[PDB]
Amino acid sequence: FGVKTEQEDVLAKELEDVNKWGLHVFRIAELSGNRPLTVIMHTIFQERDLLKTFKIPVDTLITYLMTLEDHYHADVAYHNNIHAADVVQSTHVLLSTPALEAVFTDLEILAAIFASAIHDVDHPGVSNQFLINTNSELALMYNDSSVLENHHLAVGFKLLQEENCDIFQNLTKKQRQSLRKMVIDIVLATDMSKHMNLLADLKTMVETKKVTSSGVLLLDNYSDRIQVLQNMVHCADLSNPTKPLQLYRQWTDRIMEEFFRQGDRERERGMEISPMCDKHNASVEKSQVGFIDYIVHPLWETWADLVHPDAQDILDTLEDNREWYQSTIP
Ligand SMILES: COc1ccc([C@@H]2CNC(=O)C2)cc1OC1CCCC1
Ligand SMILES: [Mg+2]
Ligand SMILES: [Zn+2]
Repeated sequence: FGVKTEQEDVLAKELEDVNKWGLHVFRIAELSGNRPLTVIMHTIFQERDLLKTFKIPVDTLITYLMTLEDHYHADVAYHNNIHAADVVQSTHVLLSTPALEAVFTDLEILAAIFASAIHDVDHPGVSNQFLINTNSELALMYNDSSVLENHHLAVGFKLLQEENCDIFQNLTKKQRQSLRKMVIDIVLATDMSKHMNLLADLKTMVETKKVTSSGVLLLDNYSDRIQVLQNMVHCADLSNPTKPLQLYRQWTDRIMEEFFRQGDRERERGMEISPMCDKHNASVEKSQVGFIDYIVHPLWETWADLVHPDAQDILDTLEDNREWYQSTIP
């Protein structure tokens, strides 16, 4: 035909919000036939001219993206392809913040976006500790240390070896070694066990923050550049409470479903039920308020400082949503 179907047109129209915080990611998931990660990644790669810059064949990119997306679990309520697509898209927006204009190279941009896409791939919907406590083969392989995060990376990279999936086939060895290091550094930093140190270092950078004559941040060395990228993607991963409440609440429903399911498995097995995984002793609203007060607000406040005043609306929304959950505590 050569013209879009009406569903494809409606999808294209939704994708016009790809550069906006609060993209209707769940509608995109539905409209795309459960291919939000593929369609959002493809849109972002085109928008950023990544295919031309890195000589990525388009069929190779689509094959890889579908393969990656296929290895997110459809039965996992939160850590699935919709979450991945959300984190990609959120990272995409954070990358284009005025305070960061012309700071990152195309390869660093590629790293952050690719890292976002793969960062939860093959997540079983249970915690590292559950995998450790059950003596899972995964935990055995990874010595109980960032078990899932190591796995997400290993899977993300391994899938490049499937038929016509090597999207990095035209990168030089130098580009590939650099890209790989950055991707690993970013995804391993998504382990919540690393949050406090990641935030401490972000704070230290905001303390010593330097800005150019152009007004954007100055990042001289790899340590500062990767730290900002790690924190950016970590912010994207922890961005749900900063979204419009209609979106945020769907994420809360999902994380609670995933948590309660793990709790049910723990109970079944006679294991102690992990924090916030007990459907019979839950405080969904109190827990979101605590999540925000102790983890998300501290991070986003510091990010908002780093990129002042770019993230002011995101922070305002976070505080509005915090107050809404607070107001709903029974
Ligand atoms: C929308 O809420 C939440 C969204 C995301 C996360 C985790 C952050 N990183 C992950 O991999 C999942 C926790 C949430 O809420 C917590 C408080 C109550 C249950 C867990
Ligand atoms: Mg994760
Ligand atoms: Zn995630």
